[PDB]
Amino acid sequence: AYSLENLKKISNSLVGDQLAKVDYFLAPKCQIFQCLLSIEQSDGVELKNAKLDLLYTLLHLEPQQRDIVGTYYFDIVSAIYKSMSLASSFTKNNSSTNYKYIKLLNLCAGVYPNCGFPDLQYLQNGFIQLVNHKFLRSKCKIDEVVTIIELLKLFLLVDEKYQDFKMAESLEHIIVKISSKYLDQISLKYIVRLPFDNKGVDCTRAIPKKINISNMYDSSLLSLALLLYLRYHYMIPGDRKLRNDATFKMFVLGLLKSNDVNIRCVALKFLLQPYFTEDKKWEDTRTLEKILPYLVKSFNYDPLPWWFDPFDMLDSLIVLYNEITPMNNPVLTTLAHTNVIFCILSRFAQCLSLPQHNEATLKTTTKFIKICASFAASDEKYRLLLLNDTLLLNHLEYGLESHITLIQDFISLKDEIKETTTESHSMCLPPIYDHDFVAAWLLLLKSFSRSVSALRTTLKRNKIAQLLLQILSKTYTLTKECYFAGQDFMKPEIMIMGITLGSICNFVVEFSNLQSFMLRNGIIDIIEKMLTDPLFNSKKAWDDNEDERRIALQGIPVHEVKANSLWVLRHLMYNCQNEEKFQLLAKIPMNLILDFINDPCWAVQAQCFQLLRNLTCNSRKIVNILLEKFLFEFLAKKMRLLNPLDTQQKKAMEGILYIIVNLAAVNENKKQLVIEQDEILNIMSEILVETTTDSSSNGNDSNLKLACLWVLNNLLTRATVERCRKLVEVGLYDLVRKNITDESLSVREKARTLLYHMDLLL
Amino acid sequence: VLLEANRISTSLLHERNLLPLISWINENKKTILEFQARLQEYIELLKVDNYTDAIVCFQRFLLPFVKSNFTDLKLASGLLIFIKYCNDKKDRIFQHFFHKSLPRITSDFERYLNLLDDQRWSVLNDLFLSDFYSMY
Amino acid sequence: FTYGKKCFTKEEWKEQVAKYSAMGELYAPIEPTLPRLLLNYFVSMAYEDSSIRMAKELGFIRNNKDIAVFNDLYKIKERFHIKHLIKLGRINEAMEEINSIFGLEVLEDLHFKLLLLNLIEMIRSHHQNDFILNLIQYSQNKLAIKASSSVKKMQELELAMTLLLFPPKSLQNLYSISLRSKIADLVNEKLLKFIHPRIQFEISNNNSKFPDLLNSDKKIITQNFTVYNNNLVNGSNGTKITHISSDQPINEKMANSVWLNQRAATTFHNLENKNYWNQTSELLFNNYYSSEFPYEPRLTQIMKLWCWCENQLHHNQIGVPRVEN
Amino acid sequence: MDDVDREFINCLFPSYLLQQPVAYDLWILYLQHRKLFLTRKEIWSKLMNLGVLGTNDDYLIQVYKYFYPDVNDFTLRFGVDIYKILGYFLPSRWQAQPNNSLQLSQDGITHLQPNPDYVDFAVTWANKSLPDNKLTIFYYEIKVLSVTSTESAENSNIVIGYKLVESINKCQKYGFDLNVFGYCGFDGLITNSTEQSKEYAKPFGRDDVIGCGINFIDGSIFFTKNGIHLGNAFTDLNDLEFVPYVALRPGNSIKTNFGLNEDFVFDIIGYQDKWKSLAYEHICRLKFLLGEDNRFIDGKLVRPDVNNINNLSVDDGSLPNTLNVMINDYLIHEGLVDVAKGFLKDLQKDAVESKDVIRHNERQIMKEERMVKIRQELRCALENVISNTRAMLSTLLEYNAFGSTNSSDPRYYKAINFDEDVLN
Amino acid sequence: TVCTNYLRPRMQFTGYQISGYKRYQVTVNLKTVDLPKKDCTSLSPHLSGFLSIRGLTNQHPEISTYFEAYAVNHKELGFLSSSWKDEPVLNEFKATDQTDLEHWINFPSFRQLFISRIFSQEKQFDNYLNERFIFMKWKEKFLVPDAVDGASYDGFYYIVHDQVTGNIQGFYYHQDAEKFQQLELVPSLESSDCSFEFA
Repeated sequence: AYSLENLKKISNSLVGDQLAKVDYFLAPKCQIFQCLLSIEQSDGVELKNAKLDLLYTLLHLEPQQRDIVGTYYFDIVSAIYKSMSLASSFTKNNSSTNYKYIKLLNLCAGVYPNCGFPDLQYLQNGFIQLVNHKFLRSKCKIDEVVTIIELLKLFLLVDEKYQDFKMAESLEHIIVKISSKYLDQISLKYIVRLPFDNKGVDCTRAIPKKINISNMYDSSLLSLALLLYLRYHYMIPGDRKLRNDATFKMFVLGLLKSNDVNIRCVALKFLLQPYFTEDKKWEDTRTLEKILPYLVKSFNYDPLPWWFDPFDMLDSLIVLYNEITPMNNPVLTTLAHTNVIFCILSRFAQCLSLPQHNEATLKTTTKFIKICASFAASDEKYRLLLLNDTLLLNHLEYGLESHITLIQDFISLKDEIKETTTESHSMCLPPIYDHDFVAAWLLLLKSFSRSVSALRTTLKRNKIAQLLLQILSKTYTLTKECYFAGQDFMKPEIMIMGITLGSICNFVVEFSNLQSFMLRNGIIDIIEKMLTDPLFNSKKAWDDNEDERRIALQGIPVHEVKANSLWVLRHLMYNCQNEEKFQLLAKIPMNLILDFINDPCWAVQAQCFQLLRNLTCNSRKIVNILLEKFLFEFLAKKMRLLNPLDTQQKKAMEGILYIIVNLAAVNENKKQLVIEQDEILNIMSEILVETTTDSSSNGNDSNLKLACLWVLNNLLTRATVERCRKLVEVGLYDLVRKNITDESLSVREKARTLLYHMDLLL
Repeated sequence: VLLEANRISTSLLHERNLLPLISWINENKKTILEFQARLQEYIELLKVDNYTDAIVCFQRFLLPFVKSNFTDLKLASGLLIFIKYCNDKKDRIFQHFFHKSLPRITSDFERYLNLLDDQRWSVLNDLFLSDFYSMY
Repeated sequence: FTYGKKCFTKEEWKEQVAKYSAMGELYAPIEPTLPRLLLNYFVSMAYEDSSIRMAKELGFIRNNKDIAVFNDLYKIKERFHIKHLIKLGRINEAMEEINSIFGLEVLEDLHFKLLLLNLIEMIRSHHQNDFILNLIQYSQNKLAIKASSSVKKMQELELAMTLLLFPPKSLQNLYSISLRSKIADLVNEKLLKFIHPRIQFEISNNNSKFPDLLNSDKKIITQNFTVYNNNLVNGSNGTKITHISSDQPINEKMANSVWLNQRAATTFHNLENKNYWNQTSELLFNNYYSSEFPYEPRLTQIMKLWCWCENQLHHNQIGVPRVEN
Repeated sequence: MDDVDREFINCLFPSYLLQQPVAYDLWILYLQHRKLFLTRKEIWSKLMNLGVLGTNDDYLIQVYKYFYPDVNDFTLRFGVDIYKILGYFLPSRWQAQPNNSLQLSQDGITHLQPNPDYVDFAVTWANKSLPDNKLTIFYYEIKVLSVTSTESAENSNIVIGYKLVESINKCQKYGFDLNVFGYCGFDGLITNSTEQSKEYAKPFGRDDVIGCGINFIDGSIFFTKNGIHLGNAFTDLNDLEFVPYVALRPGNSIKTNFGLNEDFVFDIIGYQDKWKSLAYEHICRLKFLLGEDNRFIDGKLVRPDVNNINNLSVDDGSLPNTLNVMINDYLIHEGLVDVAKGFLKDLQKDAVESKDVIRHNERQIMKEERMVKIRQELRCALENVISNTRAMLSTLLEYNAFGSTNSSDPRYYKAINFDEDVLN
Repeated sequence: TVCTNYLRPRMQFTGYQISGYKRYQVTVNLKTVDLPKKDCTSLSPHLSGFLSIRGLTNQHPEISTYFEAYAVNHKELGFLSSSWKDEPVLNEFKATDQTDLEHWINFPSFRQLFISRIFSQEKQFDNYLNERFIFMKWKEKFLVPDAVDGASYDGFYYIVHDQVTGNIQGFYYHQDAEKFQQLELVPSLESSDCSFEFA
């Protein structure tokens, strides 16, 4: 606890011995800390190094030793973050001291990450200055290079939820100044069908020879610089960027075949980021075809960096081509043609049936379940292929029952748990260890439920429906009664609810057996309870008792549940008589539906409008109820505000147009009422004018054209002649006549028959 | 009588948990019970923290038995070290629900366990019983 | 009693050699690449005088200052000193020297072997009852926790203790002196692998004229050790799909993590259980060349290969004349 | 042998072959026909002026291209019949059949299609065969580029693979016989599977690229599709000579690649390097005198009953001692006496049986110094190890030698390029 | 994914099926419809619905079955059965080429559109959705309410559809039948749009 002679001996008597290390944390010897981590801006440069070495040695404990020592360890770590004055003088300290301090900081962030580190900007400034001054001018020393390596490693770990420009510039300069030494190793011979160095064609299916980096420091620097540059560069404007260059792209493709695993992983990440970020890049199947073999080959290397995850990228690619262009998945075809789909399915089956599980195996199984759900998203082939097993459904029910049992056990023991866990963890409680597993199972079930054949022959069980209802009720009750666990415990369960409502909304549709089952067991009551909660319906008020609940659950995103609730209600009223209509309206009155009409989420608006359509769909009474419940300019304003270039917004627009269609058929009075209003006629005129040459406004769509033509058809004894003449005067005869030349047979036939009827009546 | 002595020895092995009054096996084999009995004495003495007598008996009664069997001596010597480690609401709530453990506020030896199972008493008594029966 | 397939004569073998001996010259009957091999061997085994003289002979030495720079760069003196200390028997001093000259990173497995060798050294020194108690205390304090990580380490522990309680076979082996030399060679190779990257950087960054004697530039090397396995996700299996072969629910076949509350403030990613795939694949081809076969005296492995080739020729009834002198 | 020669070699022959112990023969061929012969582009231009780089021109014009990186521009913007002459004995082209039954481009590579004016299969095989005792890996590729427009958008009528060299009516009628190892492209079946192994792969289609490789260490034939490697198809096929073999129906057509002037798609070099690394790991993971060979009698070699002939190893310390003796003798032979004296001093210092090495070395040094003094006042046993190691590796490759008492164990000696790997 | 005027999700069809000398009643109710507009690789059915018939054998007055349907678009779904893939889902639609040609030729629209000549000229076709006629195949899967009377349904239909009027013609085919059993359907009329969407 004194001069260097003592500290060096203590350090040399503390290497690899956990017993003395954990003994130093006991009361008689804790006095060493009062001198060890109280480092002023004095006392030589050897003393600082010795103290930092001693701190690094002491804090090196295996996890069970950490459990033995207790909270004093984390108190020491917090004191390291908050009461050490070396980050501020980073530019003034000696290089070796900086290296040792950064290594200590890396260990501290790796052992106890939740504790806040308040001095990042000093380190960013020091890093930028150091690299921009010393490194790029080649007047560098060994410790400075290693310090840059450590700083990059530390910066990589940050969560992140003007100096950015300087950091991006420094990183790109690093990348160029290190890679320029190796560009002359690129080689690629190819044959193109119709001198050299033209580079006319690079769609040749082959990639250059491997590129090997001899220097290890160069390997580390290149890898970490590429990773962090990937983190920053898209928020930086300008032209002639690094990502868009051709020689660099060839360099990275060559790097794919290297030996360093980190190099291969970072090359894969750099090459695959544009698909998720850049737009229209998804129509570049050649690059995916020439890349995918290495992404597949990456599953086999044992020591993998923590920032790499082949499962997640493969799942993201599959989800991208499922979501944007279904019925054609180049990843799925490329995988199925080359036996790897079967290997994945077999490994899923093997992992599902191990004799003994633990945490790691549970996570692996969760990943496999998610990827298998991704396969069966938009292809009946894999749906039936997975369902030919006749053993998945048992495991599905087992997992759902396990989660239900855990939730029941928690809700039963609510009072005792709250009483014994309110002083230390008042609103900070970990989530249940089962959330991801049941989430993956629910995704798989939702993917299965899209095929009507499966809904009618192999998913025609009652246990599934009962379990779904139980999960919904239990999760909402847990939200209601146990709001003392904060957001960290609450967010996963709300996610589960959002997934399960969407999985239900397929079972409840018509021409499915289980609709009567769900109606008998009362989904409407549960949805009615959820729709009046002030946590969901934002046009209500909280009582005097719920203030703690509101402040505990203020910052949680809840719109999937609202959208799926309205979705289920829509599916409940698809092609049904007036008895069920009036029953549901007796339970849920019109006020709630009209209250969900101005939500700031577009999906909620779309689902509300579609439900309104299906509600007024062939009903002479509910149209009167809706008309009384308000008048028309709201619909015109909605159609004017909504952007037809957006999928959900386009769905909302189609919903409103068909609401007008249903509105203009109840009686002649309604027909004249909708004829009288003039703005909507202007929207129809703006819709119909768009053609192949002019596809700017409203995107030149055919469904909207058919909807407008249907509106016009529904508008048809002298009053009818007057309306016909008014439509002719407003500029509709010319529009329908010019529609005869469109590119889709449906609108052509509808236009010709409408024109004939109009002329015949006129 | 044969049966009386057999029952007394079996009870002393089973009911009581002490090896003495096994002197017959100690002085009459002349034809693996001796080595097993000596090893059981060693382990029984080492179960209590006594060491010096354990070292003496190891050097005295197990040293000559090295030519035939060697692995069991290795296991015994390893136990001589590993004995100190092999043998012996909120936390229950956290373990059952979240699979997490709070810090305490302070601010694969399967072979060795097999060498300490109490079934060794039963198997040793069984071996003595079988030898005594087949020898009379 | 006779080979049978092909018994080369002396002239036939000489002709066979001269058929391909001409290829040595145009890759770098003389061998133009042997002086570099001699220098590599002299440096790797920490032979200071031989390395100095051989480097001087090739033109890399021009005065005493370059001698000092070479000896500092390749750490010949310190590695020789550590090797000599370990060989002599004094080992705690070897650990102190390693910690001082190089750093704690060299030891923060080889430390377990060093502690064992210390135990055998003190046992051997004692032979020239409380002594046993003191050694049991020492071992229980220092080696037990390290040995509790695998199985073979345990076997080392009870081998040591059976030797200790002894006043045989496979024990005179561990009581022999050559163990010291094997340990010293292991430490030497470990130190070379530890300090290679600094040598590379100093040769590259500085415009030095010294040669890289390890892993010449026209190759590739790395410090990691990776494994490639084919019994995993690949397209090498048939078009056949297995199926579930169990019925027990997963929850019936199933702690250690710690829950911490925090105290703008920056937080870091939690790496708790992110290598799950590696630990899970174990329940369902490695880069030895580049990562582990630049770090030996090249002449040693050439001799190994020559011996293996002669034996392989003998097994297959092909007879060739040997090498005499 | 300037770097220009190395560039010519690297430009001419396939890349993955130069890294095997067959490159010696290729260097021999080039040295024999040497008379015909940044700066990399200059050498490429010299090759193009008289050689093979350029343009078959009626409807399907082809042109060859090299990639060329502009390093200076990058740092500025972002900174702060020949093979007939050479005698190339590996296969390089298809063989035109005597009967006018199939049309192939003048190159024999660019386009192959059965003759329409001439249903029975039209079959052919490569021009050269594969010697079984020279290579370690061979690999060629095909790209189908037309389908009968009837089978499917993903189904062909091609049989591609190898044929065992020395009937053909069976090949014409069915597609194969007992001597063909191939990958049928209409049903996805391995030729002559007949072992319940009908689960190998799916049939290929319109733009698929297929490689048919043979590995001589395992003795196996495998196939790859579109880059991904399907597993071994046939096993235990050593000591046989094969030839590339194709069979087409009158609708299909293919384009071949043997690796001379185009890059592969599979990355064969990595697959070869894995085997090379495995072999290297397998190999390398008084009583020290090299006296006269005792097993010579009457001039003819006789063998003993002992299992091994070289008992040197690093466990007993015999190998380091023999190596030290050899190094000292080499040093003595070629000048360098002060280096030998320093080596003796270091050997003395390190040691605390090696005394025999010290005594022998000092005796040799004293003898050499005495001879030098006599020579002044009057007015190699180590190269042999490298030479003999190269010769024995060549011999083991020439006569097919067993792995270890079995004709199925891998023959690891094949995956060693001694000069390019061990000495450099 | 496109639906046309007369293939809307809820659109009825009525007519007759002529077997022997008798003709039984028929009724088709569409349930789900979607047809690709571009390259198609997935195996999701293009159409699905009900095929309730009545007036069959006396064992039951009426039987209802659920059927799935694939349209022909001259790419990867050509006229013959050779051009189709080999999948367990599609293998119920496949028969020999000669019988496919003989069945196709009896339609007075397949002729007006025009052995290997048809395959050769198929590739010239373009934008099947902008055509007067659409060809497709229907196959039964199971019984509607049961999920029985001696009537087999292991054959498939040969539907042709006229877009401007809505007419549906076609022949039934199975190995053990009279090989010519035909059916004709009419639109059988509608001013409202109750629509759903799978999630």
